[PDB]
Amino acid sequence: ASRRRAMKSATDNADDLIKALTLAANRERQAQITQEISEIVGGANALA
Amino acid sequence: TISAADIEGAIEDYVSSFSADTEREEIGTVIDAGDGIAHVEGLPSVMTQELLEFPGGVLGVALNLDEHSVGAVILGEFEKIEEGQQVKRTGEVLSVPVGDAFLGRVVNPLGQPIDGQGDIAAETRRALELQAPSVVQRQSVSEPLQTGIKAIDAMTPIGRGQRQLIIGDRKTGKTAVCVDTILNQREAWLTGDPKQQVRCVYVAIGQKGTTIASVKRALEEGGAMEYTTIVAAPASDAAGFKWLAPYTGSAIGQHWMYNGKHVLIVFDDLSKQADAYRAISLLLRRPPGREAFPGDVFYLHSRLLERCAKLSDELGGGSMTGLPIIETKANDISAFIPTNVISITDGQCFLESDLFNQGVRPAINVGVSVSRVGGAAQIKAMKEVAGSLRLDLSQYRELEAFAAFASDLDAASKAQLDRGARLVELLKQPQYSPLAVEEQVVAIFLGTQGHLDSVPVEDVQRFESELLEHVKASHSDIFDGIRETKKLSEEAEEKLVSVINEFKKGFQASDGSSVVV
Amino acid sequence: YTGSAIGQHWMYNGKHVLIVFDDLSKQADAYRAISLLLRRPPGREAFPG
Amino acid sequence: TAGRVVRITGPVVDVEFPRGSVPELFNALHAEITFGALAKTLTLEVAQHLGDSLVRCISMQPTDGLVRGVEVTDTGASISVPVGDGVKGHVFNALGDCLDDPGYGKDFEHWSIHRKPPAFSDLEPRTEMLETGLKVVDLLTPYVRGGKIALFGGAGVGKTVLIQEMINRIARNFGGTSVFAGVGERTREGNDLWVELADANVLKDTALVFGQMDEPPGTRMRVALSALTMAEFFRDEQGQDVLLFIDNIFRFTQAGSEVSTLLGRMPSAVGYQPTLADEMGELQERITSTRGRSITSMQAVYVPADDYTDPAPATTFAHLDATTELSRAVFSKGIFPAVDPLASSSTILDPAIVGDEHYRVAQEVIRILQRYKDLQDIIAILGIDELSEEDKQLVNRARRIERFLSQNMMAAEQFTGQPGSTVPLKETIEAFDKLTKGEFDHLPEQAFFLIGGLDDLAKKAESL
Amino acid sequence: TAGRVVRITGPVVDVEFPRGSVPELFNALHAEITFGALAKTLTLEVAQHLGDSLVRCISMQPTDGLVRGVEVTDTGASISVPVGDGVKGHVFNALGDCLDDPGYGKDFEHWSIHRKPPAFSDLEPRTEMLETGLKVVDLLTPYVRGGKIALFGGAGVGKTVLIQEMINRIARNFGGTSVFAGVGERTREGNDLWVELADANVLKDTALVFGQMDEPPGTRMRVALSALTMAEFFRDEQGQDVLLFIDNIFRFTQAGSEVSTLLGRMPSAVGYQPTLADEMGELQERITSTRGRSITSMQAVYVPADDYTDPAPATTFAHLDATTELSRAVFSKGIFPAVDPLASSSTILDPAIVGDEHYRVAQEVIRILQRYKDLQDIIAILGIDELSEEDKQLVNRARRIERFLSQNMMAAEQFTGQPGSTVPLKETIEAFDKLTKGEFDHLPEQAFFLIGGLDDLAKKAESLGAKL
Ligand SMILES: Nc1ncnc2c1ncn2[C@@H]1O[C@H](COP(=O)(O)OP(=O)(O)OP(=O)(O)O)[C@@H](O)[C@H]1O
Ligand SMILES: Nc1ncnc2c1ncn2[C@@H]1O[C@H](COP(=O)(O)OP(=O)(O)O)[C@@H](O)[C@H]1O
Ligand SMILES: Nc1ncnc2c1ncn2[C@@H]1O[C@H](COP(=O)(O)OP(=O)(O)O)[C@@H](O)[C@H]1O
Ligand SMILES: [Mg+2]
Ligand SMILES: [Mg+2]
Repeated sequence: ASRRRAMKSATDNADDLIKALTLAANRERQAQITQEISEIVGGANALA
Repeated sequence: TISAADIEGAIEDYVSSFSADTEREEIGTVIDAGDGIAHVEGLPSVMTQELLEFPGGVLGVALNLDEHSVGAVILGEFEKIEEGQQVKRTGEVLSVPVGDAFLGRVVNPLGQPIDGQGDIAAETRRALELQAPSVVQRQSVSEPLQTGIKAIDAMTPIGRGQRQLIIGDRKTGKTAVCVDTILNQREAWLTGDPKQQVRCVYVAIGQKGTTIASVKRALEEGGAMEYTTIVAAPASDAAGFKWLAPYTGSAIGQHWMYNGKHVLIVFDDLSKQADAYRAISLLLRRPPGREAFPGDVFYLHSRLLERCAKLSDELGGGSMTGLPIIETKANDISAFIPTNVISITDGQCFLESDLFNQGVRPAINVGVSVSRVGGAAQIKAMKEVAGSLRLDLSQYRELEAFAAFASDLDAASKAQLDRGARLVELLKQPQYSPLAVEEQVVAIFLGTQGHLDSVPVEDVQRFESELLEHVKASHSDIFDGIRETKKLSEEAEEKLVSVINEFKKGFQASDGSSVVV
Repeated sequence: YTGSAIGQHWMYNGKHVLIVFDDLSKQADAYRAISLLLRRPPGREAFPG
Repeated sequence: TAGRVVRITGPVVDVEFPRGSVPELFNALHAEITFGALAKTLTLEVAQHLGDSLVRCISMQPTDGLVRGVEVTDTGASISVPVGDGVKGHVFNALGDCLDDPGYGKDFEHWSIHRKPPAFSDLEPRTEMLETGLKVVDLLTPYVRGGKIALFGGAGVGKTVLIQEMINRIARNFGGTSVFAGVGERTREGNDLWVELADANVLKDTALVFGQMDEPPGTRMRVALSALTMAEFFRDEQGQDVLLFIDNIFRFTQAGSEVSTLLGRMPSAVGYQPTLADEMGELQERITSTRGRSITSMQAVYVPADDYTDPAPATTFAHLDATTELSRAVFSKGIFPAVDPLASSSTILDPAIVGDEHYRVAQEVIRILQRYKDLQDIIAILGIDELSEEDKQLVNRARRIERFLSQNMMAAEQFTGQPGSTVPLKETIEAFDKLTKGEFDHLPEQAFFLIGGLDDLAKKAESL
Repeated sequence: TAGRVVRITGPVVDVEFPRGSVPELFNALHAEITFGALAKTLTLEVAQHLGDSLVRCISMQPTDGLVRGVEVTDTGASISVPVGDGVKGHVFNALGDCLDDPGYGKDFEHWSIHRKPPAFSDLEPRTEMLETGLKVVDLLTPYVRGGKIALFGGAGVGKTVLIQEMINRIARNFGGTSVFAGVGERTREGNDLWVELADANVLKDTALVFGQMDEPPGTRMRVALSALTMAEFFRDEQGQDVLLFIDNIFRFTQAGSEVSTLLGRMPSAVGYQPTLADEMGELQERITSTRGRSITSMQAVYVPADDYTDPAPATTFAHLDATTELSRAVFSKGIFPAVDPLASSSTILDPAIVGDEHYRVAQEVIRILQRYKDLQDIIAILGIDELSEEDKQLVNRARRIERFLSQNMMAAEQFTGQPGSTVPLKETIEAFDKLTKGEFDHLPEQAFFLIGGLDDLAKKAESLGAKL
């Protein structure tokens, strides 16, 4: 019974960690797109 | 036995009929040049996308038109361009020759042969930018296009006129799937009936020449060069050629399609074409966007891929089926070009490196792969046998976590686990070996009717193959019935079941066990 | 570069030299500032090519 | 007074006009490509005034074959689409041209596609519920009249049948009409929708406007406004309730981003256009209830990278009033419509709006379904018998509830001879209240499949 | 009829010429730096015609000391390097000057370094195995004789050590000619290679062309072309098998990107030049074997920041018959060579070419390693004791297999003090067949670390207290 309870808790914690990591990964993905666009546009403006 | 008579006659006909009467020509001057882009003053009446001639027989395409000059993408031998050179306008937008003579030939994006087999007799010419069939010029995609790959033909079936994306990381088996499809079209070709024949166009963009040669050798070994054309834009070609190669292949396929033929065109691969177009746009100083791509890259791919259509009966009923290939990086299907092409196509086959390393070949991820045409592109027999495959595989993937706890699992869960393992083994297929629709139907029938339940997983593949051999040698009437009627009749089904049971009596598991009952 | 030249004078005279750059990231930032002020087009992280 | 093409850069065209004849912003200009192969009439949309009598425009059609200096004619007004009852039953593009019958509607009244939303004082200050007649939607995810409903669902989940059902219900129950806006429409899918609507006999009640994938970004940007203008005419001049379908709104956003990039604008976060929010607001605020009539919209929404914080879905969801998620899991069970009752949601499922009894019944249904979903794993692996007796009771009740959310749809009559059913909201509320209490747990499961209210339930129970 | 310098900015120089005297693209021009300390003759490669009789060029030497308005002379031709049997046994720079014997080779035939690739009809797929004696390479990434081989990896994962190992194993007993191209790499490494080849007696059969990372971007752009021109002469004229070594080919792309923005090109994604794929395609398509003329090319490809999705390595991947991908994770685990068995690939690793046994054993090894990679996180968190018995068996087998893929290399002795070893292909296949069946499961995993064949395994196991 204790193992069942502990494994349910571990699965819930893993789900929460997955959610948080996905949020952080999406933030990083958006930031990478924004920074890449920033560098590209800066180069274009410099060559303008 | 080469007689000089033919050479003399040809050259005499050339010289005698040679006339170069002067014609008024609009001419500009190269005002600057750099890395494949030439800016040319003059040519006031030049058209957008017009073809221009530079000295030494160099070709350019006018893309940027402004008051000061014209920006032109040089299609080759750019190092020959110089400031001050005279540029003539051809008065024609990009166009390519088209005809039946292109079958079995390797050409460059301009239709010029590069295989060294001589001239190509062109039936006519097609502009690369002719509009796609209109919304009211089409009919629903209903005819199957059998790739010969069980995973695709059962899970994500492709119909004639469909655009099915093949997307995945490098070395995941995409070119293999496309080449298998082209090879599978050989029996249909041998039928000789234009309603069944499929003409194949393989467009190679950015591949190294030896890779294109290997693909051509693979096609020849299977006899696919008889009905296949290759449009090649190797890595050494100018960015303009890489940008135009898909359109050249599409134009040839469109000439065939509008004449009532059915065409299969493979773009290997559109990511390289997008990169070449991005290079051209950046060199022309066009504004960049995400990933530095221009604002019309989605337009590029969408206009390319909407020419693949199933024409209405009024227009001859022809069709062109698109198999664009996309190379993802680290399986990032969220990248810009993969996102665009996924949004454009009617279905996706996602190939994965982890599946490939696990031995699942072709490494198609059935969970995420989809075909929006769906069962409309399947024959009745495949629809019947393959109905339960999707749910069975989903349940198997759900239950895989309990592989070692089969004893704890109830009867239904263990049965589902075993069935899913056997089905996954069934969907595996060796390279360069497409299967006829009847053989695929029989194999899926084995999988989904429980006839592999008694067979060990490690033997399933072998079993299937041997069984398919046995029938083909002794009970071909089953295959003939499936092929002619496109359905599995009850009498045929019971005969197949009896044959399966006898063969099981005859079959040997690799571990010395018995597969009977 | 000044430190490298001072060390090179000894190195070419048969001596053994040890040079410590503490630290090159700051020099890279200074060079980037110089290049940007000169309006040379930027690259990754706005660094010069 | 006619202009001339000066610069051509893909779909971006610069046009020079005489000093005192510069067109207004968003005016439609006409140019001619006379090359035989690509001969056509380009429609340019004035995007910027560059100064010195120069304007920058987005070509609605590919500019291949266009020559510098060709005459450009100003039409004096922005892109205008035909309006009236004549547009029903026909297919148009973003420019108002009829695709199934070229020249049709060229004489109708023409409305500019750029219009302001209703005046702030003319807006309805109180939200209202759109009684569709479908049990699942009415009970769990009620649709807001004059609101916005996101639609989520893969292939083979009944989305097309759901759209046909909504067309039927707006045409029959509300006496309204429907405008379908295919943004970034695949030509194959557009043709399929055309033929399907013609077969189902609902084409007569629908006006189709297609901005296809193979068109430059400008038409894909403006097709939504075109369809919205047709719907606005139906609402304001004909005094009709209108149901506007947008598919896909994300493709409208992406076309806007492409246009912004083409015009040289500096991209905003994640590469979207700086005016992403402004464009989305301009489009969405025109979909409202006003003067007793309303335009209700059901829009397919694509979420990049499944990232709901992405700027495109984030801006889109600032205007959505309800969400309907179609799940293949529900579809495989035979429950139609295949609406996922747990993933779907509505912002008006609040006692202050739908009433206390409605909210209580809906919450009870959601709780039962959630507990059933939780017990699903144990059922699947350990077996049903492994569960307790209360768990078995709740499993039976939840199975009956989930099968009762299925309904016999009007659009489904074309597949099965049986016609559709319209369950009044009060009947649905009381029926599901009784069901949650376990007053029908003894009935067979099949008795709850594809039926209307309680009378149909009893009739099918006697049939078994 | 001579030009004059107008603008100078880093390695890019603008030169104005009279009417009708504008040099053709890629032409080599000469300018003088007269300052005593930095006095020299700049070679400038014409890169662009800017209009108004102006040309933008890349300097092959540092431009420090260059003065505006100095005379610029046009040679009328591209950069040309000496060709012939005389280049063997000598060290050259990108411009064809002989470093170890200045003035040598000035009378040889000279070939322009800019050249079109072989015609497509002349191309011929190569499907012949090139046995190396390295277990991982021979088993999972078999190299192709006459094909294109690359070693991918981040900084300091063993690309250069493996290049030297393959020089030791392949070039030592090679009948034909060898060409080594040091492209934007360490001068110390170049000197070490020169001395090592001299001591091994391989130098007499080798032509070395060095453009080091201290050189300006133009030299790093053109040194690969120079070495490839020498190799192309050997392939097409002398008609003998050629071994071509390039380290590091990524430096060509990097120098191109360095000068791109100064050439006025709007940057592409990740800061690379817009023409990355086209230039790389030209250079790589020149590096190939034609029908009857074999070039076995081995290239070290640097992967920036260990990011295999970076556009440079991603574009390079398409140009290789075989790729051995070195992993930082494998390196940090102490496994040498740090080959990633799951990421590497070879086009000749199919049953038709290598045979059913080799293919089956390799696929089984890959499957076991993939499963172990899948289970690593679970083992890290919950421990091995929570795995099924079959999974425990697979984990032990996979650890032994991954250790056995490591090998003591001839070129690695300087780093470990252990002499290298060579394993025949048959022995490798047999040993990994035995491993995949669990026949060595009783031996400790440490017994499989940095050894050769099965005899070495038995000896090390005995030294560790176990019997094979
Ligand atoms: N069904 C299969 N069974 C076994 N091996 C296969 C199968 N399909 C492909 N392969 C092998 O997988 C490797 C990759 O195949 P392929 O070149 O077709 O993939 P790709 O994704 O197109 O590659 P690339 O990135 O080089 O373009 C090759 O060795 C091919 O032989
Ligand atoms: N209520 C229903 N009754 C009968 N069949 C249905 C019902 N809903 C959906 N279907 C079937 O499911 C399929 C769903 O396809 P479609 O309507 O195009 O939606 P999607 O685009 O999600 O596949 C249809 O072919 C239809 O026959
Ligand atoms: N086979 C090996 N055995 C032991 N150490 C090695 C081996 N290969 C590489 N190393 C270590 O890793 C370092 C990096 O190798 P090298 O190839 O010179 O760098 P890079 O991988 O950047 O080219 C070497 O200096 C050496 O110390
Ligand atoms: Mg491929
Ligand atoms: Mg190195």
